[PDB]
Amino acid sequence: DKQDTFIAAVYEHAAILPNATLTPVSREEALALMNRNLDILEGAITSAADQGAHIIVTPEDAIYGWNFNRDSLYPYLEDIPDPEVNWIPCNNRGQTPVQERLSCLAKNNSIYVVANIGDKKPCDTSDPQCPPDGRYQYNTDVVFDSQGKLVARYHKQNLFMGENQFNVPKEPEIVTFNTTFGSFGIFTCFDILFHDPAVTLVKDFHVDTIVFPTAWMNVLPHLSAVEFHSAWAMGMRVNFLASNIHYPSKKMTGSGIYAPNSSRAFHYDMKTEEGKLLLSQLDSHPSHSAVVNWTSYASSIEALSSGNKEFKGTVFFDEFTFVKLTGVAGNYTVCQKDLCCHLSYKMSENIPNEVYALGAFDGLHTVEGRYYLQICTLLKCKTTNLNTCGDSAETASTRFEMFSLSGTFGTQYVFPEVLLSENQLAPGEFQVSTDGRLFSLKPTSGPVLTVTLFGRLYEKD
Ligand SMILES: *[C@@H]1O[C@H](CO)[C@@H](O[C@@H]2O[C@H](CO)[C@@H](O)[C@H](O)[C@H]2NC(C)=O)[C@H](O)[C@H]1NC(C)=O
Ligand SMILES: *[C@@H]1O[C@H](CO)[C@@H](O)[C@H](O)[C@H]1NC(C)=O
Ligand SMILES: *[C@@H]1O[C@H](CO)[C@@H](O)[C@H](O)[C@H]1NC(C)=O
Ligand SMILES: *[C@@H]1O[C@H](CO)[C@@H](O)[C@H](O)[C@H]1NC(C)=O
Ligand SMILES: *[C@H]1O[C@H](CO)[C@@H](O)[C@H](O)[C@H]1NC(C)=O
Repeated sequence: DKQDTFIAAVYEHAAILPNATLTPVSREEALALMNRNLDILEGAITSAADQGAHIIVTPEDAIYGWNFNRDSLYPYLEDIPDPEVNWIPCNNRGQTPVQERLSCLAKNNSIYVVANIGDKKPCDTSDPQCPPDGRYQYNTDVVFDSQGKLVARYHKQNLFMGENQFNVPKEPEIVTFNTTFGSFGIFTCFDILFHDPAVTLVKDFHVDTIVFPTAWMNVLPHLSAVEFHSAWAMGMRVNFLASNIHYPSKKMTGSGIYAPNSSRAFHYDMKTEEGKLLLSQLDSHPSHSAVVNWTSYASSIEALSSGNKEFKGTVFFDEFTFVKLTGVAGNYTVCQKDLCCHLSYKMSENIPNEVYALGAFDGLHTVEGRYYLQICTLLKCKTTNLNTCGDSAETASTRFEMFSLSGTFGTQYVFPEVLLSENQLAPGEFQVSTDGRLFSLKPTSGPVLTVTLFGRLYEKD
């Protein structure tokens, strides 16, 4: 009974956290908490369904929060079976009340629900990987169809540092589920930065859409949630439904609905403590650019400047090679090892006290994650001191008339980011060519913070 379009929802949830204790709570108390969160999510699910939604994603850790060790978490966990068990928790019919409730919300509102809860998998002592305390504990995405049937279960593969209360699956779980409105894949938060499963789902299973529960700490200039999540969508050419936690206190905010060509809806709010429901109609099999050769253009030309005054700047603990942008227009090129970044630009006007720089990085990131990068970035320097180029910067005043950025990337996996002052996306104000140029389509609707090509060489990790 296939459909050409569908309405997506994502909910940015202000989580109710458990009270702290020095000793593990009872299963009855842990449920109490989870139900209070569930009461809220029910609000979002009811509303979204009442607005035509076919699926809704809720965030990671949205039901019990993120402050845990292995034991304090345990009473919140449930044993979550393989969808292949072929089971509708609402109907049948106890020891899995969270799953029952989720299944009922999906059924009573006739809507796919996607949530993050915790799975426990008690293991045998024969299993050499079995933890001393007798069980695996996984961070677990679950999906329920509009019948309430469990159709997907993904265990998070790439844990962030601090997630000591969870285990890493022995093997990467490549999890999909199909619908009348397309083929979906799923992964969680920090997974987006790695090859398994996120890349494989797209490259090898050809999913139309990704659902993506998350709790994401915003790190400028390149990893604000909305900024990076939408760029991934665009780079991998998929619909992308990012449901983030709302917790400004920890720089967590940035949910949205992204299509290959543009953001469709986004929310970023650091000023209040209320959550947010987003909606947008999408195409089941979404329209996208044909395959991009990212090095094609940048390798066909000679350097746009030389005798450069280059310098080192620290962008998120990585040492880039920069060059100041002097004119109100200009063309520059900057290299580092195998990467050459080419920028042509023209500003709307020169804001006197705002410096921009074009930067190149080719190397291994190591802080709070070990992964290999290649990056071209135009960015606004925090201050007029060039030692601050690469440091986090909230706001700007310099609009741009045009830009065109490209690099000699040795990866086919590059993600085009653009971010405007006050952490605003620039939907449909740019596009990517077949040969790897990221170029403006018009004058920017606001001041620019960065325009970046975020490359990623998964093998060199
Ligand atoms: C619906 O999704 C299923 C996955 O359940 C798709 O089947 C996979 O297709 C990929 C890519 O063609 C194959 O490499 C896999 O072998 C298939 N599944 C598995 C589990 O390995 C199916 O193509 C989708 N339905 C369509 C296109 O109508
Ligand atoms: C949901 O559906 C079940 C089906 O039996 C119904 O009995 C229950 O009262 C409903 N609960 C909610 C929260 O809608
Ligand atoms: C991209 O273009 C370059 C020439 O600029 C070529 O050598 C390279 O093989 C191309 N890559 C692909 C995947 O077509
Ligand atoms: C470089 O920029 C100048 C203006 O600064 C422009 O006229 C020229 O055509 C550009 N060359 C390119 C993009 O190769
Ligand atoms: C935690 O929960 C109890 C009720 O279960 C509430 O009355 C109390 O105020 C809360 N504790 C703190 C420190 O806020």
